[PDB]
Amino acid sequence: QIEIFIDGKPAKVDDSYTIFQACYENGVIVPRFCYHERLSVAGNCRMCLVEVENVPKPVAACASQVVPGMKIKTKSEKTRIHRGNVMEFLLANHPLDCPICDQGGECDLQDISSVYGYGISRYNEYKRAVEDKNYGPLVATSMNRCIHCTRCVRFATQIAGVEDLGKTGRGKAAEIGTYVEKTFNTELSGNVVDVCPVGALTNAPYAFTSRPWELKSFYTSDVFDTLGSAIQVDTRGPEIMRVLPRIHEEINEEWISDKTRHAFDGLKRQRINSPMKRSKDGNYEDIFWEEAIQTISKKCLNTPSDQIGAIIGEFADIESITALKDFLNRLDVDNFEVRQHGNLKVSPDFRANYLMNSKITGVEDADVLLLVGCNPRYEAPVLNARILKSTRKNLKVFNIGTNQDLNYKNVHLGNSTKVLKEIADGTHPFAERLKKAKLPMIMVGASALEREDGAELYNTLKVISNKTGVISEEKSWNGFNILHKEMGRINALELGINPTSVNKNAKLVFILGADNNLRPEDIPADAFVVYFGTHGDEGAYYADIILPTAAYTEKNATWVNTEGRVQQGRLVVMPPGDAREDWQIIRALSEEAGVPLPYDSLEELRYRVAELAPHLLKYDYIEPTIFGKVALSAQQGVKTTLSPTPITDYIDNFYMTDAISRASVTMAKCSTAFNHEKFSNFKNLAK
Amino acid sequence: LNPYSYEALKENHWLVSDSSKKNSEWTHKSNAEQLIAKVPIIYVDSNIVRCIGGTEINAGHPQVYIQLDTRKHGTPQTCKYCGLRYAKKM
Amino acid sequence: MLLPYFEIQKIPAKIAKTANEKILSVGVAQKNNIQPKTVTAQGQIGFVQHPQLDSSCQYTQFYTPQRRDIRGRVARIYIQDTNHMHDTPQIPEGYKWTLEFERQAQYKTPWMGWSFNGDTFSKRNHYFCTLEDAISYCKQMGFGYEVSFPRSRYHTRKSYADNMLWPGHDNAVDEDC
Amino acid sequence: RLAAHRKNDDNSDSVPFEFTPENYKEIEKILAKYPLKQKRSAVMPLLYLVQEQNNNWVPLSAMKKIAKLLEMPEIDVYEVATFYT
Amino acid sequence: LNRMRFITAQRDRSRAPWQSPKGEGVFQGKKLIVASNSPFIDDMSIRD
Amino acid sequence: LFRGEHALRRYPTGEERCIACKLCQSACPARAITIETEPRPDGSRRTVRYDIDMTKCIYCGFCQEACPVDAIVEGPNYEQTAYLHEDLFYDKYKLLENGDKWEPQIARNIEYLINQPL
Amino acid sequence: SPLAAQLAINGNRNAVRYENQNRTWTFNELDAHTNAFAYGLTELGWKAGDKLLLWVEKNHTSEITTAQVGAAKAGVTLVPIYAHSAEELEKALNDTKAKGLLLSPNSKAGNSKYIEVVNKVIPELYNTGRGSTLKTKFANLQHIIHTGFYTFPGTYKFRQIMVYASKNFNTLTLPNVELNAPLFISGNQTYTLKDLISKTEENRKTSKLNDNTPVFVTGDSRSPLSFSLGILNSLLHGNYSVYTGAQDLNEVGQTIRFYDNALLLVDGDIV
Amino acid sequence: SSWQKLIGTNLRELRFVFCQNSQRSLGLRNYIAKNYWNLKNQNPNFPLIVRECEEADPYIIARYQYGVEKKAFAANNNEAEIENIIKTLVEQ
Ligand code: SF4
Ligand code: SF4
Ligand code: SF4
Ligand code: SF4
Ligand code: FES
Ligand SMILES: [Zn+2]
Repeated sequence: QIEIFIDGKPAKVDDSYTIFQACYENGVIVPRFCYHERLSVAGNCRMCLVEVENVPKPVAACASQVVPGMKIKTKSEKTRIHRGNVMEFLLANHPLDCPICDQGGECDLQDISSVYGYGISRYNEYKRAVEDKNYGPLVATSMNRCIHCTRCVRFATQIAGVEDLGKTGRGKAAEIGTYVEKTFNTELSGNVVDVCPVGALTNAPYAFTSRPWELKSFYTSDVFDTLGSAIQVDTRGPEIMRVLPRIHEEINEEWISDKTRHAFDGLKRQRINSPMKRSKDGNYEDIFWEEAIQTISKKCLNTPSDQIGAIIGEFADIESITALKDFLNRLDVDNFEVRQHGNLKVSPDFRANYLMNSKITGVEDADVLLLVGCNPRYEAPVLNARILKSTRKNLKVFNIGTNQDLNYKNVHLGNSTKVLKEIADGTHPFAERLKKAKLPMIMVGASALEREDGAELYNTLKVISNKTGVISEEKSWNGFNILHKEMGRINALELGINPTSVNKNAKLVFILGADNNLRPEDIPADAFVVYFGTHGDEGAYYADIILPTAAYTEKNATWVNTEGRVQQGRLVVMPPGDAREDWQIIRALSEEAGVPLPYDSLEELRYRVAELAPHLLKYDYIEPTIFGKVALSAQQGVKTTLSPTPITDYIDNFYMTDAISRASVTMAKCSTAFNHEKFSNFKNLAK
Repeated sequence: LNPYSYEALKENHWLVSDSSKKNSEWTHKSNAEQLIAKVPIIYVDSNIVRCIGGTEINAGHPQVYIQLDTRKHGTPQTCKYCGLRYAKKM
Repeated sequence: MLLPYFEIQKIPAKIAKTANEKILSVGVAQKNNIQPKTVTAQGQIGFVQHPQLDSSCQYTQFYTPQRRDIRGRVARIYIQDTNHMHDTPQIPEGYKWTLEFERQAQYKTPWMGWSFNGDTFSKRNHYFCTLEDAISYCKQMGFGYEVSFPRSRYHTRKSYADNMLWPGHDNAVDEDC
Repeated sequence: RLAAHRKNDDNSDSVPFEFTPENYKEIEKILAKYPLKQKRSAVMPLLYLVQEQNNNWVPLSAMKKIAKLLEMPEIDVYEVATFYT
Repeated sequence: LNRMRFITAQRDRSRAPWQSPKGEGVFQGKKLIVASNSPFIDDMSIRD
Repeated sequence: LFRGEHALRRYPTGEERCIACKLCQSACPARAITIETEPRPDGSRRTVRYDIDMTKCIYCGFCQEACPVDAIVEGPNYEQTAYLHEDLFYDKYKLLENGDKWEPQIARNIEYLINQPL
Repeated sequence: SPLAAQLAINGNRNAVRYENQNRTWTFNELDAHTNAFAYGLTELGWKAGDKLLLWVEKNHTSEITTAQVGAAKAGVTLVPIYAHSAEELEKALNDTKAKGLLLSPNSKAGNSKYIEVVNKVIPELYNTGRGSTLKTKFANLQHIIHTGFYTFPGTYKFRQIMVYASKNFNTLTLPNVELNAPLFISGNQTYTLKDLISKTEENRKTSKLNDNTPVFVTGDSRSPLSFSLGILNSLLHGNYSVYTGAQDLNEVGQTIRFYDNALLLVDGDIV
Repeated sequence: SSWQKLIGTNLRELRFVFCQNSQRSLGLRNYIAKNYWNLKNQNPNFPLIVRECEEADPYIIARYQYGVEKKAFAANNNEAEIENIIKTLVEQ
């Protein structure tokens, strides 16, 4: 705690601050190009130079600590001269590219020049020219605009964990990038664009299409991965133009994965825009809403209760599942699955059963992490970056299952389920390794829990946790975590739907937008299928009736995070064509079926939700639970027999994991450009 | 060659190509692509060339500088304002 | 200004009057119980509140013979900071609260492919210096509100000396393989 | 000189490189000259060794081999070999 | 007279409808079998 | 300097001068210019839509001053009287043919105007 | 073990180069990868005497070589097969009574891919439950491992059967490399490690090889002669091996022009 | 004791909603923390949903066939009266 002076006003800061940090906290804005709040401190540019008395040379605000009693004069003429000189040197070799540069209208170079520069040039010689490089279909390069700020190199090294970028050469002829012709293939690759202050690196799908001033922005959350990444959607009229990350510091920090950023263009094609009916020969005809609802209502009134089933889709929100559950309960139906295998063997009795009890930030708190059938590099790239940051700070990672090329170091305990049995039964060194750890943490992927012995694996994991001390009241620590793969499954668990209640033979199936893991043998050949959906890749080919619905960006809904956080997805554009809201369709069908539901707007539906579970009305919040040890208690006499089969992951192609991503053009381009290069049957022993 | 193949996309800035160049009279409402393709490559002696798109300043486009010292010798480069293409002489 | 009256900060409880809400009276009571009693800029839990079409909503000018759709709408109140594309804009953001209304109809008329709004309202956003001002405006004009609270980047220790650290003794053996 | 890798048929990835046993003894001596955790400090000497045994120039494959030997990224070897004239 | 080509393209810029199967088709149980409409090549299923 | 009917110009090679920078769209006080851009398959950035509502335009010339490649201009023509309101919805075909018809006079005038500072 | 001889001294030297995959390994990398393969087989209850059929095309040079050395380390017998129809594959499975089958799914056999032929021969693979053992008409068949990219029910990927064992926390063991253990059944003749080593040294003496001449193996590398003069020769003596499977002689010549006195093998036959 | 051995064919779900720390939900919280596994073992398939919120009132919601619900207020109820309330709820 020391006293400094900024433009004559005394202020109190901490002795560990830099001048830039003190100025920003005191409301003073200092121009900068190379400093970033999350990367290491570099002082290559000199735009943050300020003037301090008794110090002859200008001092870089970002790379200099504060001194007790010092005075910073950011409004003196000397500071103006320093900024003008630095801006002049920066613009001496910059190309006249603003009309063709995608950074125009949001370039920090432009704004800083306008506000702080001299305002005119005197350089009258040839500028340097740099040949462009090819980094892939996601990043476009125009290297005449680079100012050698090292932000991309520092981001790649310290955040992405990849070591492909650098600075080769010397003097003015030095160049930023890879030495050889190599693509910048990685998850979180597009993030580097947001880091680069100039148009040197640009969003290749978002090439030439838009300008910053003709866009309207909305705040929402992502559903492509079970981490509810906070995102900003920029649109122009009825067209969504781009997706950017936001700041949360508890989710995704500042960063989003490439699927979150780019797979939104799968909403522009393969869309279902009107209700349809399929004939016996397979012909599809567009019909009215009234006719479709009347047909389904007749089927509901005629079909026996035991022959009715449902499938819950990957992108199913709380309101839709509440509506369907209430309607089928009114119809005396308690089965919400018809698929024989692939069901999660987790009881929805307690919230701690199926949630991330240590939250996303828990990777920073734990010292030993054990992945069981989990591949964070593909299932949660931002969580993978967080784990990498933590492993740089004394976090040890062990893995049971398929060995993966994580950008950090992990110890392979084994491949099959025999390692887990050895750990649970003792006589394995990892039991003592867990016992000596301060805060042990176990992350089991949801995929490993749809094994035919998923319940036995769950019981074995509970036994291991209770024996080692992953769950302990003395430490007030709950290290048991499940990394889910579908948002709809999380919402169904939160509402209280048992995933293991399966109708063996159903003659009337409501498919609420489920396309993954769908095979023709699951649905009987003599059944009646009603598919609620937005895309026509799968499920729409099983359906006698197809009802168009609204995507996640086309409705106001509530989504539960994989750590238990309740979030609002907000309407950005109305659903195309004749599509309708899921709960509105279900309510209309219930009214036409003689069992109307007691809600007519979103407010009354949320009142019903509050009747079911109040915690779903608290947004951007996680409700604490005090039943962790009761829920995860190692029960006596429960089966713990595991098949001698290796534990694998569920993702082959990262860029295409669902209908929206499958209907995307940039995802197909990324697949074509990166799948052959990223595929390997051997471990990269360098990392 | 398939315009959707890996090689064609990679050597076309990851865009679907059009050798006939006749899709642009509908998509872009003009035949400028054909006309600019009718102009041959200009061979320059030095390693860098300056383009202004005309005989004088303000008649054309802002001064731009194009590098001709490429990783592969003699690879032509295109001005990003005007469609003219240049290559280093031999 | 961003950081600065009790009634404006008070969130009224819901009273069920519709038959549907009379059916779900337990849910209404639970929502009244769990929702925050008062709203302040220091809150962390966002919330949705219905419009209060009592005597207090008399100051609206948007209830005309041709317009019966503006009053009773639910706005969104949040802070919109500078995006992740630049750091030093000439006009900075994040110094005010934004009240926003969701779109109601957007299409393209076919004669020239021209973008058209089916609802002239909600085209632009409304800006207030304080959250209390936005909530007071909503209460005056008979609007409900979805209040969400800002998320800010944490403070961290930065120094150039962190770039040059001793790796340690060569004898530091890692027993974790 | 160009601060990038020129496309050359005789300087591709298929071009083989391997240190001689005498150069391997020199390599172990050089690594003995430096601390255990600072093997990358031997990048500059080893480069000379390459330039000794391959006609006064350093091929790309030799730089990849050096990167593998010193347990350092190839990009750092690229930067070191390009920085110094 | 060719107004529909312009209208359809403007509609398809932001919402391209899914082409429904027409006429008699091939059935495997209840699923209807058609060829994919992707112009991109799934090279990882033909590569080796 | 007379501000008449709008036109889109070309380089002497026949290439479009307009690079879809959207400066003219934001410069318009009447919001009469609508632009949409896609990358042309050869890679250059060009407009897929460039239209001006001539019933919204105030004929102020702010757009031709904003253009940095002299692509959009106001020509000398004033005899543009139309019988239908739809004849005044100018699309890219109309502006391009206006430029291709009025190019000599526009070139002469712009040549003199350019030489004036010199 | 003899196969670790080059590991004893100068394990940093380059051992093998896969030209078709642009992959170069040192002796340490090759040893680690083959150890991972052996450990992965051992974890799945593979003992001495188990048979592993190989139905793999030429482009998977590294996979084949790693499988061969891992089979040598783990004590399981390797048996290559050459099938072009469902009947041939069924006959091979019946004759060998193999416990596993390592294959490349995208390879062509007539008009159908390898994975399609496998599913035709074994109709139980499609309906096999997730994480459950195989229940086929074949007695000892337990594992279908493929080198491909996607996931097929009832089968496992090649990378999912690799256990990169650690210095600590390792509870497995690897049996000693026995010289008399069978390793290769091609053309109704059995081949153990001792016979392969003898063939290696005899061909070295006849063709005038030493520790300096590289060896270019092209085409199919499953032949015992290719194994003897390739990776086995590299492990025994330190010669450089270059695998150029599924490349025509023009590309092979363009690669071999960089080497001096290279000995070229085509489909296990000296050219 | 015999009431909890078998769940009636009309009962479909027993949902418990209460508070984490309020003295109002003290009895129901303690009852759930002590007798959950006793009911779960005898009915391994029957759902027993437990949800808690910061200020929620204690409720024991019983759901029957055809979507019939019967919600009972369980505030300031000790172990015996919670037992009796649940017994009566599972009795109709
Ligand atoms: S990066 Fe682009 S917009 Fe920014 S000043 Fe440079 S050329 Fe102009
Ligand atoms: S390409 Fe851009 S972000 Fe990267 S170092 Fe250059 S100026 Fe900085
Ligand atoms: S101002 Fe000129 S260069 Fe820019 S979008 Fe308009 S016509 Fe094109
Ligand atoms: S002359 Fe003025 S009003 Fe007319 S289009 Fe140009 S900028 Fe708009
Ligand atoms: S911002 Fe301080 S030197 Fe770059
Ligand atoms: Zn030019």
